[PDB]
Amino acid sequence: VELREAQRDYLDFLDDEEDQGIYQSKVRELISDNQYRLIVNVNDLRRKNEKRANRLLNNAFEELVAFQRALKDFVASIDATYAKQYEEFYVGLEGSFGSKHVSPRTLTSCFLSCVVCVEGIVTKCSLVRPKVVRSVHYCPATKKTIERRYSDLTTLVAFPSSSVYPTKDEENNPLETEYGLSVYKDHQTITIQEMPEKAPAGQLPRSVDVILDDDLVDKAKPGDRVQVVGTYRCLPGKKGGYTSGTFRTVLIACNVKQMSKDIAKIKKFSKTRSKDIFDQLAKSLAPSIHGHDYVKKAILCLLLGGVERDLENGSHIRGDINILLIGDPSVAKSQLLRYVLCTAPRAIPTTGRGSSGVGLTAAVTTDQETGERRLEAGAMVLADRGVVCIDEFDKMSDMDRTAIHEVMEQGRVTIAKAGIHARLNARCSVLAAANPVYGRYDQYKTPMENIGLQDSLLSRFDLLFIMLDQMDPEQDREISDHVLRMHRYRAPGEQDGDAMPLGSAVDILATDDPNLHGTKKKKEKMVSAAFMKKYIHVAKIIKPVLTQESATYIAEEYSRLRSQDSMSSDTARTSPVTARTLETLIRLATAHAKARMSKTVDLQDAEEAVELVQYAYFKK
Amino acid sequence: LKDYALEKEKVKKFLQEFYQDDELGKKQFKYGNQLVRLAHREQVALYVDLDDVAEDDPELVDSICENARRYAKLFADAVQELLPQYKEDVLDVYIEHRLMMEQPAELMRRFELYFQGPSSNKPRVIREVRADSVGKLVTVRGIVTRVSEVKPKMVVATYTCDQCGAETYQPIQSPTFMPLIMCPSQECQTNRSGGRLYLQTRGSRFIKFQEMKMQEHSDQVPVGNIPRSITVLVEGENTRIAQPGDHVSVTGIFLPILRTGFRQVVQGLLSETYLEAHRIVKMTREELRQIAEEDFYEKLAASIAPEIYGHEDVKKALLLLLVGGVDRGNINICLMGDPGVAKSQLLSYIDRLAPRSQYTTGRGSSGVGLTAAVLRDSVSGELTLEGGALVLADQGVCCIDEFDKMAEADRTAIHEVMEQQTISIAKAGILTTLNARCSILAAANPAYGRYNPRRSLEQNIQLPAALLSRFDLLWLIQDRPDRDNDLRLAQHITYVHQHSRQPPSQFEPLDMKLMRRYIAMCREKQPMVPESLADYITAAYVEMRREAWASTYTSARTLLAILRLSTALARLRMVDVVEKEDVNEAIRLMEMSKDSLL
Amino acid sequence: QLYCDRYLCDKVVPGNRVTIMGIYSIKKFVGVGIRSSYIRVLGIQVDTGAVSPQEEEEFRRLAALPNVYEVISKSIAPSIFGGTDMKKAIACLLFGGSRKRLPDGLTRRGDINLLMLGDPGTAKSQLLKFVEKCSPIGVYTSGKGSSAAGLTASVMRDPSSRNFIMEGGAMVLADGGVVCIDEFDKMREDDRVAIHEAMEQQTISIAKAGITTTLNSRCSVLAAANS
DNA sequence: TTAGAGAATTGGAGAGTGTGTTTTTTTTTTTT
DNA sequence: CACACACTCTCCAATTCTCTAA
Ligand SMILES: Nc1ncnc2c1ncn2[C@@H]1O[C@H](COP(=O)(O)OP(=O)(O)NP(=O)(O)O)[C@@H](O)[C@H]1O
Ligand SMILES: Nc1ncnc2c1ncn2[C@@H]1O[C@H](COP(=O)(O)OP(=O)(O)NP(=O)(O)O)[C@@H](O)[C@H]1O
Ligand SMILES: [Mg+2]
Ligand SMILES: [Mg+2]
Ligand SMILES: [Zn+2]
Repeated sequence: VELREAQRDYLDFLDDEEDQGIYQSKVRELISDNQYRLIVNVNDLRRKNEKRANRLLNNAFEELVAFQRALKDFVASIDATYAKQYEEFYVGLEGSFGSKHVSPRTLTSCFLSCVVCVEGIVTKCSLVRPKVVRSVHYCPATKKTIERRYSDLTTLVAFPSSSVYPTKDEENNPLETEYGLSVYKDHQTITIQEMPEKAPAGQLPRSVDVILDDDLVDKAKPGDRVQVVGTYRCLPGKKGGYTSGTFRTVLIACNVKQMSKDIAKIKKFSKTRSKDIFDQLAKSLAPSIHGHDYVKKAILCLLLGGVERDLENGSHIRGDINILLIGDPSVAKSQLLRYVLCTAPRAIPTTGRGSSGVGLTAAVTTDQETGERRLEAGAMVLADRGVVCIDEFDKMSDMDRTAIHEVMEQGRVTIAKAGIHARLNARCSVLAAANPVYGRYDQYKTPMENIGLQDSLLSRFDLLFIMLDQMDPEQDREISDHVLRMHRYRAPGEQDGDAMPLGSAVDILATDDPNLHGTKKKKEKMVSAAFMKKYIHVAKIIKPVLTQESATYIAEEYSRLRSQDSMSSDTARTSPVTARTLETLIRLATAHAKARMSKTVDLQDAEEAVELVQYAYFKK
Repeated sequence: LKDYALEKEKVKKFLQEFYQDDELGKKQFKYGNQLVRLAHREQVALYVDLDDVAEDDPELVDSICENARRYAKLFADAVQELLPQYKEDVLDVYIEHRLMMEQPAELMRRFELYFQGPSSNKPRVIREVRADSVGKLVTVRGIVTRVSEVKPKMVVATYTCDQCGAETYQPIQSPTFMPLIMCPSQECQTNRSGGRLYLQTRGSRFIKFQEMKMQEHSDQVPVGNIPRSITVLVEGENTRIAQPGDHVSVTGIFLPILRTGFRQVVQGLLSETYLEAHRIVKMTREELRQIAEEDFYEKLAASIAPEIYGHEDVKKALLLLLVGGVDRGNINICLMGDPGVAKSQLLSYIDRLAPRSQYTTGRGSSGVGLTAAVLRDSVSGELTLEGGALVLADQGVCCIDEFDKMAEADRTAIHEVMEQQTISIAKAGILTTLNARCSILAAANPAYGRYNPRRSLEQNIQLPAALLSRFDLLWLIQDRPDRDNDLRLAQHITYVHQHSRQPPSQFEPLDMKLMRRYIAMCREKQPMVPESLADYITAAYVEMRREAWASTYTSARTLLAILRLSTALARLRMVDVVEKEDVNEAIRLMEMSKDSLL
Repeated sequence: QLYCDRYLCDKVVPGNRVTIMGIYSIKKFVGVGIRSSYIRVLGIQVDTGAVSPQEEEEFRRLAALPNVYEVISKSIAPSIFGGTDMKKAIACLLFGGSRKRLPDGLTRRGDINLLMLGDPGTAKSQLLKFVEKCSPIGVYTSGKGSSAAGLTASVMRDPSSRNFIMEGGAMVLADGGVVCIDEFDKMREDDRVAIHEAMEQQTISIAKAGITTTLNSRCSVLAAANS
């Protein structure tokens, strides 16, 4: 009875035509785009009505139905017929929610019926299924049509309606359902898990169930790091005539943001200002790790990648670049993997002893929303159009590497389990790290015996690097100097004797608030990590094309490499040069062209790519 | 709102009055003609096109697309009411006798109507079938993952009463129903006669019913997602159009499955869905003179994989593999090499060219193996056999990469195929035999590194001789540097990357459809050997065995191999008797395959 | 079975030793007249992190006095004669270095890993049994009694839900503490391989049964072995 | 004396109410 | 939950008891 005042407040807030026109413009954009939820910033609601903002965040359900009714009134005033074209117009909330910013761990029972913004990683999603909200029925015996609304505990009003349809009797006559005139909404359930690094000590990551409706269902898949704004509620699990107090709790989402996914003109100017920007990016790739320049260049090529061809005959040429690092203990292989996991979009960690062929590809699991079993994606399927980092790769079982073979060879994985027979897309770059046999590389043995992997598997990697703990005194001097400098570093936003805090939630707005070189050092103008992330994100899309001169030089130098294999030492060749090496040359030249943002693979790209191949094939 | 009686009258008007000038301007009333055919029972299914409906009422097309089930019923009722105007087996007999009793509309209805979807509607993917499209006519593309056998679905049940001799009828809509027990007729109820009802399967209307499951095309799925699936329920003449592994586009109504009883309270307002299928669509003498040119053998060998230079005699052997010998008959061959030697590329070409084929790895695949496998489909829980590379390749050729890396189960399965061309598999502890007569095209690696000719093939490739001797030809695709050929190969690869196509080769490959026609009519020829050529076979075989003994993988299977290859070349020549050139070709192909191995 | 309520939730974690004050009672939803029993907790006492100011003054005095290093070394395993340098190494292990997160996001471990190879009957196992007792978080394992899953993490099907769930091994149970692996040489090679990520990167990356995560293993490995 | 019409007693038919409903990881022993 | 066991409860009517005529 009292909610008309709140509805008046929200309608007054939405009618921005008087002062700034922000939200009337947003509603107009909603009408033009044919959407039916408005994205409202609670910061603006605070600026115009602090009282109503506090009430909204602390009394979420009643306030939200008031807000949605006000939005329906406003969109009707702007365009009445469009207001009739949808059952109801939702509102999704963004901005800063104060103390309501939580994780799945800190989302305790005291947050019930409040708007909360939960940050976490998606572990699983149920299949989208329709949900009836209003069913229309027709009586042939009466030539009359009737309607019934439907609600359940998930809906904001939360009354449980009877599940069944009117069936054989209205006016004691048989009805039949008008499915077309009825209206259904999409329904999906996901599970948001705590960020694994932020758990306290030995506690495993906790999780919270989330319910998506209508247009939100597409906006999250497993492995995504998301921020979900919604209302927290308990669902009573009555037996019928009896219940235990234990109720499961869910988050009915009103808005979902991909917090890790995501201006170009300054990048396209920087590629002109800089001289051979590939070198600067490669040097600035992992600042904490000294040396390994060619490996860093190869990793940058892996990050950028070639362009995947589709041929007129329907065959396709795989565009991803696969790198295998083999080397002694303590030569930063694991650290290079960790940097790639931090810097790249959708990079999946994996280690040889802690993974299985099932977990790498797909597993049959029961969806508890229904009980039916479905495929749940493994590591390389999650890594599609991304990277997968495999540490301790020499420690995998052969049956587990059978899974990797198809992924690397064809960019897919074939599955035949449960009721499903399917070719899943697993188009990912593999960055594998391994130790040689006997732990430490043996100079008195051939590379094919230091490398315990089979030649069939090794053929699938574009580049194979052997990196050794050579105890040269000058190299040791520079390495130790860099290591001790890194260990001496302390951040500016940290006191002089602090131990760094164990993880806790520190994100307090749905969008980042502080919105290219490093400033400390003089030599070579090191690039910052954020700019490198943005530049790689832009440069991956350029898609350059071969030129006649670069093609000619690649062919000539490949022929030289092949003919050089005639007299090259069979006892010490890293890997045999073949057409696969030529594919590697083309992909690396394309990646260098992407780094330059050139749109044409030039002779410079060919020169750098074939230099990298020469180093990887004929240098330790 | 809608006045469905007026809609029915407008539908009658459309059916009566539409014409489309078919058969080059004859001004045919297509729907009147089909109404005559339905009335005469010479036709049962009527696919009305909403593109035709659009040409006189777009609003009616919109109403159909928005409320498809209602308008399906209205169109069917209008057609049934109009059949007497155009009316110039067992259920027919029953309808005749019920007309005699008159002298249950759904029972007397002996036709079916479907909407062929309008071209303005784009064909969706399965993932794009949102909840807003429930109860609406949608067009969906996908791969047919699995199809059930055709089963009878009760449409109108018919009962007879023992005491009062009266027929009673029970129309069926839901997937489940209550069968009637006691007689409802007033002469039974008022007399309290205790009469009961017996179902008459003979005099009750069934319909063909088939359940299948579509699945997203793999190259249309979003990046990080499992392909989605949709259950499709198929009725009447739409049944048996689809098969597993087929690519289809289905026009149908997206509807919810309304379960009964305990599942209702469990599921609540949620519901599973199915697609009610209305339409399923599936995605030379001059040429014989070109074939007549005596170059045709080498012309075809050149047309085989111009992307690969050399190995022309291997290409000829591959041609004879696709041709096959006299019916035994499969020319199984094996070609070993190092990784990356263009061996996989050659096998991929044969898989693309061949009409029935498969391409797989000997190892360890997480998919269905070389043998078929039994899936569970746990929403139903009914275990069903599916796939198997050998089974899917049955009448054709199965290509196996890294044959050396096969498991022992796979090796025994291929051994069984080589022996008797069928395999054994268990569904639910019980087991069956499953048929596969495919030719095997095997590619294998050395056990370690590049091939060394100083070591024998079985010791190098690490395969048992019991399997390795089965193949008629053994080739070794060795790769070594060669400056000009490497440069030519590099120019080819660079052009392929630069233009996404093969460069011009100073000749035109024959069309693969024409090659398929050629090998088909070739395989339809059935040669036989004369006795003089048998003597020639004997002399050539004994001399070849002298050479093999002096340098041992020659036996009676060698004589049978050269006979198979000679009959294959006789088929290639398209003549029903072999000749000296056939035996010469077989002998030299075997000899030079051994030379390639040496 | 215990039932914790309101502010008793998350007052204790697995591996802790507690005294529980509560009400022994039946659950109230083989045989007929049987009811399952549990304790309704109303008081938790950790028998052994919020220090009192008096304790903080004592700790500051201990840090301030000049011979605290020798005092700690003498305090470690006082029943064990000799081995003073090994006790000093154990002191360094117990206090540990400083974890550091560098500008590019790479993290360096502060934990110190200490192996004690040597002759039998030399108090190595007793030093491990002291460190398990003395460390704020401490887990004692026998190498021969351990497995790769049991050390790092196990994936098992939840019986009541049919999902696959994670279970913390010794290195997860000891996160923020010390793992005492006694008779370390008796492990099979494939099981010693499992701890390589957790010893250096201090993480346990898992990809099994469709669940894919990176658990934390910020712990020190103290190992004992014979020749 | 024997048989049919009006009144009294008890069986049970029917309505209402309450209740019941293969597929992955990890271990262990033995097979080679 | 909507479709089946098991039990209670209500009023209809089926058969006998008693009075009268043939
Ligand atoms: N060139 C280097 N610059 C900086 N730190 C380095 C360098 N080489 C090794 N380190 C350090 O050595 C430690 C071990 O690095 P890590 O990546 O595990 O080496 P690794 O090559 O993977 N050896 P392993 O894991 O035993 O196969 C880390 O703290 C690195 O930072
Ligand atoms: N220096 C010592 N001071 C006191 N007790 C000692 C000393 N050395 C050995 N012991 C005792 O010897 C017994 C065995 O000690 P233990 O801890 O097993 O040594 P250990 O080297 O680990 N044995 P092992 O497992 O065979 O290598 C215990 O009772 C110890 O207390
Ligand atoms: Mg490492
Ligand atoms: Mg010991
Ligand atoms: Zn009857």
